[PDB]
Amino acid sequence: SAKVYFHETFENRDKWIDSTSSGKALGPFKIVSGKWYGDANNKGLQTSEDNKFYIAAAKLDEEFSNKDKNLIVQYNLKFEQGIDCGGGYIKLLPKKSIESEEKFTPESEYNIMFGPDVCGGSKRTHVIMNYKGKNNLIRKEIKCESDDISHLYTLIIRPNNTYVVKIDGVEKQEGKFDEDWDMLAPKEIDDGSGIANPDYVYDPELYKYDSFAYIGIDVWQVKAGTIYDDILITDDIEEAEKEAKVILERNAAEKKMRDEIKEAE
Amino acid sequence: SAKVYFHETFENRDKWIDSTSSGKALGPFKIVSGKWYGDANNKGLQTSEDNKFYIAAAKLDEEFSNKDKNLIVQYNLKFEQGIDCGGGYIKLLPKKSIESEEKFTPESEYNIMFGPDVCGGSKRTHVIMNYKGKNNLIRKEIKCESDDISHLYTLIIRPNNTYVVKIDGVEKQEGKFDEDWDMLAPKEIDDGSGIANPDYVYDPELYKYDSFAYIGIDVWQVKAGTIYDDILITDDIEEAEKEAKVILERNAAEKKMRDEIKEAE
Ligand SMILES: [Ca+2]
Ligand SMILES: [Ca+2]
Ligand SMILES: [Cl-]
Ligand SMILES: [Cl-]
Repeated sequence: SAKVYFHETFENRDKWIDSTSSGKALGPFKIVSGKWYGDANNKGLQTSEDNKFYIAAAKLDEEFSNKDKNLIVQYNLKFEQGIDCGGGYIKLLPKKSIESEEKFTPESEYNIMFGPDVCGGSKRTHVIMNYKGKNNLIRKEIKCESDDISHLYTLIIRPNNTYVVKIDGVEKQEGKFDEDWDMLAPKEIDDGSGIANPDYVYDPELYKYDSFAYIGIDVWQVKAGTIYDDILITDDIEEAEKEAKVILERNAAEKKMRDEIKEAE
Repeated sequence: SAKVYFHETFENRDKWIDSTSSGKALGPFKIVSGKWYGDANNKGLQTSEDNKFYIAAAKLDEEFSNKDKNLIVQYNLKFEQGIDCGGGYIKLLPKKSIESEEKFTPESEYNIMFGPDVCGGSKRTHVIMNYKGKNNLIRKEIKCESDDISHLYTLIIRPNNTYVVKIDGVEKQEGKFDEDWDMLAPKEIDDGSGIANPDYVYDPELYKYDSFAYIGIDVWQVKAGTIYDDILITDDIEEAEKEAKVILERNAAEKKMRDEIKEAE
């Protein structure tokens, strides 16, 4: 029944290859239990060195397309350090984008970039959708969390051509891809065009991507310490909302350990 | 006292020159009373032919800077035709970018693009801010009216680095340039970057423009018939709300005349 295309728990970091094709100046990930957590046997991937880029990619369990199917993207992310400026997002890439993991690059083509990103007064949850060569921003602010405990970001994409974004299981945006992005106005940014243009024609498949093949992380960090806890990708709505209560139960536990180290101070 | 840099009432259209430099097929503007109106002596600028572009520009009474200064743009716009797809908006341009009005084009550099824009399910009020050579979208949806009577779009930009948007005098958005735009991540749309990057630094003057000189209209119309009624630009908030209240009765009258024509149908 349910198909899970990916579920990383970071017991290890074996599927994840650091880019050897960026021009950086990259930092190292470490698999670390965290200063506080809901399960001592559990485990996550952490950026470990300040003011550096972090770029790594991993192949998914199976190449797939979400055409005429659901798709849920859902991963748990912790800004343990008290983030000041740094990304916590992920990208998902088609097979055609990268000949293999080490060649993943910021300029690498992605289908979707999703997740928290914090710098100064900007705290938002990306939902960038790639369409016909352009990356399109969500058009609809979705703030992201900024404290030091893990939160669960969920993206939900139905073939109805609509989406849903939840954080910690509570829906925070819902709308239809043609109404909430300007994907069908490609020259609005560069060419001073409006949304109303010729070539604005409704696309039943703004939700569809032919190929999902890699997941990738490419964040800048000034204060390192961001931790990717768990990552899940699947086509089954109940399966994703079956694994989340596990994770949010453990984040609750994580919170109670959290506040006891802050009175040890 | 109050400085009014521009107040067009469209008794005529003389100050407005149709672009001879866009590469596009233009339609003709006509000065019209409208199918319904609040004063038969007042006219507006109307797009008159389906599936054409409408591109013209006009010089303001004075070149100015809003540095250390308030600034309000407030114009009345009516989609009398029952719009399906069309702008909408206006642009404000510095004294460069165009040697004179006829050379205005969508690709011309502008300071601000503001106003309604409707196409299919996309109905929003633009507040595009030009920064660093790139046009930045407001990142926070602001819906726009889409019926067939006139509505008064008002944007005010204070040297505090904040804005607000009203429609028919009712404030519908409020915020700070550094939080509700992503102006300080110019390479996020292209380049596949995040907001958090090494070149994010706060700018107190995201509100300031060295040169305000031209105003322009360059909208696409599927169903033509949009009327630009009145345009006001000024550095004084009172006087802007003073001139607002006259225009908003004229819309009330325009409103009573309208439901009075469709009871005949
Ligand atoms: Ca885990
Ligand atoms: Ca008028
Ligand atoms: Cl986004
Ligand atoms: Cl906008």
